[PDB]
Amino acid sequence: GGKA
Amino acid sequence: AMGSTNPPPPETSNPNKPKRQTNQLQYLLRVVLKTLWKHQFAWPFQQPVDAVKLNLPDYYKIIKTPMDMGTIKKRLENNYYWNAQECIQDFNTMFTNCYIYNKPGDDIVLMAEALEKLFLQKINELPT
Repeated sequence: GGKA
Repeated sequence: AMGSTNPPPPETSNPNKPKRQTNQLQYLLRVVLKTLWKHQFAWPFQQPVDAVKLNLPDYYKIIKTPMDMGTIKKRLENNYYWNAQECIQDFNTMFTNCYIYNKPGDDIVLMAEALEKLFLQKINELPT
């Protein structure tokens, strides 16, 4: 996934 | 990220800043922070955002007024505040920063929203  | 650093964190003591211990600040620490701190979704917000570790080199390009509950807790414990509004504003800075940096629906944004819901429930009952 990800926080940018 | 290579020579990447985090800014120094926000101050949690300032000897030349006027301080008070109000009934509302005691409740902010006793009720509102102990409640949010224990929450299942508190963990991203219990310390400053570690942009180095999380590999988020634009974090502190976008967020210029960082705030976290680790900071708020130390401030409440060290009686940093003059009044409850100063403290509530730090909480709102932390939630807004998250909504600014991230995008609706992101896990982090759901965590912040759960915590903010809870925040507000508890702050409704702030004694005058």
